[PDB]
Amino acid sequence: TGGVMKPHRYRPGTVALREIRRYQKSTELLIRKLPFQRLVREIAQDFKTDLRFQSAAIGALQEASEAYLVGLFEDTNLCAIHAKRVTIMPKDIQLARRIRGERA
Amino acid sequence: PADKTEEALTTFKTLSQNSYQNKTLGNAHNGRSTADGMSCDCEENWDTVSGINNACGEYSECINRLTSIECISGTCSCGDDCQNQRFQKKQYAPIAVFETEKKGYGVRAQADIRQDAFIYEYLGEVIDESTFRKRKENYDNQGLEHFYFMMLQKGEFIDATAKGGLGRFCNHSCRPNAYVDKWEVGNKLRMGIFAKREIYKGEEICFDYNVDRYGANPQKCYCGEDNCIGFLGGRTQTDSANILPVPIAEALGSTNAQEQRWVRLMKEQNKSIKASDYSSINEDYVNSLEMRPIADKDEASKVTSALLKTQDYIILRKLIERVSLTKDPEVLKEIVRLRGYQCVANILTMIVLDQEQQQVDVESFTLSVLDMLESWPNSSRNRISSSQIESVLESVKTKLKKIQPIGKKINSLLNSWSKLEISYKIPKSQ
Amino acid sequence: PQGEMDLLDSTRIHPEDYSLARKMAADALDIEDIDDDDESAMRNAIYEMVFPRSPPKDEDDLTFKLDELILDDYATELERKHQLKKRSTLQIIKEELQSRYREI
Amino acid sequence: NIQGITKPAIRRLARRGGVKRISGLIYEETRGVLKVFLENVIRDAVTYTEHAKRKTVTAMDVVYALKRQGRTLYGFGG
Ligand SMILES: Nc1ncnc2c1ncn2[C@@H]1O[C@H](CSCC[C@H](N)C(=O)O)[C@@H](O)[C@H]1O
Ligand SMILES: [Zn+2]
Ligand SMILES: [Zn+2]
Ligand SMILES: [Zn+2]
Repeated sequence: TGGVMKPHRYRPGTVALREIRRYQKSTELLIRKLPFQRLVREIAQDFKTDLRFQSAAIGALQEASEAYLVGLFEDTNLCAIHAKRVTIMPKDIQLARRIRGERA
Repeated sequence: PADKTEEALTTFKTLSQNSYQNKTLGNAHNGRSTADGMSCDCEENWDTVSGINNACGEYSECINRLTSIECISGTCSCGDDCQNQRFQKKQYAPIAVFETEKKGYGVRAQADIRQDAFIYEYLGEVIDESTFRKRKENYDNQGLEHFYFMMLQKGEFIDATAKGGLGRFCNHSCRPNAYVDKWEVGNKLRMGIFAKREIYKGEEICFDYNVDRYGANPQKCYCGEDNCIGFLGGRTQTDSANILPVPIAEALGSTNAQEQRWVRLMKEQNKSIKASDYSSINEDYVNSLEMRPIADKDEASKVTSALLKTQDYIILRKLIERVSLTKDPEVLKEIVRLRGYQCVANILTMIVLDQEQQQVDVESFTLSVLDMLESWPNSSRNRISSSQIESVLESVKTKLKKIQPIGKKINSLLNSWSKLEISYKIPKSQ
Repeated sequence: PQGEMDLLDSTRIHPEDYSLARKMAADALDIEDIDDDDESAMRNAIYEMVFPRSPPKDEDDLTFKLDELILDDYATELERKHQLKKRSTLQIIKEELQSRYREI
Repeated sequence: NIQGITKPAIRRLARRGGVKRISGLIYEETRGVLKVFLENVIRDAVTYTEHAKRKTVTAMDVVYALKRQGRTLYGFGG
């Protein structure tokens, strides 16, 4: 009789609300640097090659992309809350982009 | 039932707080000090009559309370003595200890307790995994029939055996009225016990253990709940793990699946199979086992180990039958290297010289064991000289002289073996 | 010991006498489960004689046990069974086993 | 390497916006919109660089392109 009682698991949302507070308190970059750099180089390859990209340009691009995605998710969260749901769906993403004017 | 509170308390060293094996264990965020500690935005609500800070109450919107984190004085906007300092202020629910019919001491509510209310902080010594293993082995040697370990987190356990609180006396219920939860107090982790529903005075306080046995045997559950599974542990075990020792079981061709199948077919259908113990061989399992020829030398080594270990007549019968099915010459050469004849001499002697069985059945055994001896490849009496099994054959043909087929088969066998030469062995200086 | 390379390839013993050297090495180590036709056990025995895994006090290898062998009776039995004159070959095998490729 | 924007990373990005639950089909949509935005900004920065007779895109071109799209960025020499 040497067994161990388990602490079980948290409810869905508790660890979500914790990590919400933790990420809204801290300010570091959330996208990994090297995959983002490779993605930027892949997009830039399609126009004209042999194009060097300074580290500061990649960092500025990363900051702008993170700010855009965070704003889009805030708007999509407002859309989901409006439809009496707590889960965001692609239809809310499309609607947010539609009302923002980004999608024609 | 009579109160046993002081008697239960005298059995162990009472603790007011959790003790730590070292300062590194039990720290929140795996020890990563969150210097920006989570401060609730609650405004302090001081009742001027009672002078009590009502902030961070049950129906208040304290984020920390919802996220199972306790406010720390001097860090939160709620001020000191808020209503979310239940662990630190040690404001336990009133409880008593009473002797149960079968479970020993148990905890009962001295007062009616509201839903989601904090009952009591589980107390103990915070220990690492190696210390847990050492203490577990020591307690199993001591024969203790009670769990006193809970998993604080991965690699970090809490022991309630020698030191702790009243919470160690809470008994398992398969439909429990209370539950254990994990909370964060400052940079530390606590394990509390909270009320899952409305509980009245006098009712026993129980929680689901969710036992991780770590290979320990199942313990029957006597909670009395209608939804009881009958055993402690979300780990279907019963006796479908081993019926015979692993080398002996694999010698018979049995594996984990074949040892599972027999117990699943009978024990779950109201037929008795004893608790795991290899001192007594269950002959019915060995008879019902399926037999397939051996083609692996490690299996032959396991067979030789089973011959050297098992004393049962029926296991040896089925191993010899499996050898009869076996016809791979390389496995037989390995058995010769393992000196299978030496083991077969003792197997004969125990059955047809010592008489624990019936003469007809022993005759059937002897006819079933002479055949592969006649069949195996042999090239030199050096093989036999490592066993001198011929002497045993002479003794058993002389004892059972009335059974003439055995005598004639042993005649043919010794005639065949006597034709073989002896392998030359270089003499050594003396 | 069962590998492609051979211990006796670093000695003066001819390949036609490799089984003879392995039988000498196996019989010197007092093994009794050995059979002449089992080359694997012969190789294991000679490997443990020349490169033991736990050598005794102040001994590099088990080659000193060869001096207890009675090579004369072995040569007599070889001459009887196989009509081979190998009396000097047993001595050469013993000397090579005790010290592989001496300076002559 | 659009798959390099991994599922935990986009989960973190959604989590900063205060989102509690995430649909399983949303990740391809976020990858698509991020690709579209990056495509536009990278295109404008590249033609800015090509007008500047340079072979290396600097941070100034990026900040210029972003500010011309009404997404002014502070902190990179603007
Ligand atoms: N419902 C139940 N029926 C039988 N034993 C139980 C049980 N619930 C808990 N136990 C036993 O109690 C142990 C937990 S420690 C609980 C207090 C201790 N049994 C005492 O009376 O002093 C468990 O290991 C289990 O063996
Ligand atoms: Zn609060
Ligand atoms: Zn508080
Ligand atoms: Zn039960």
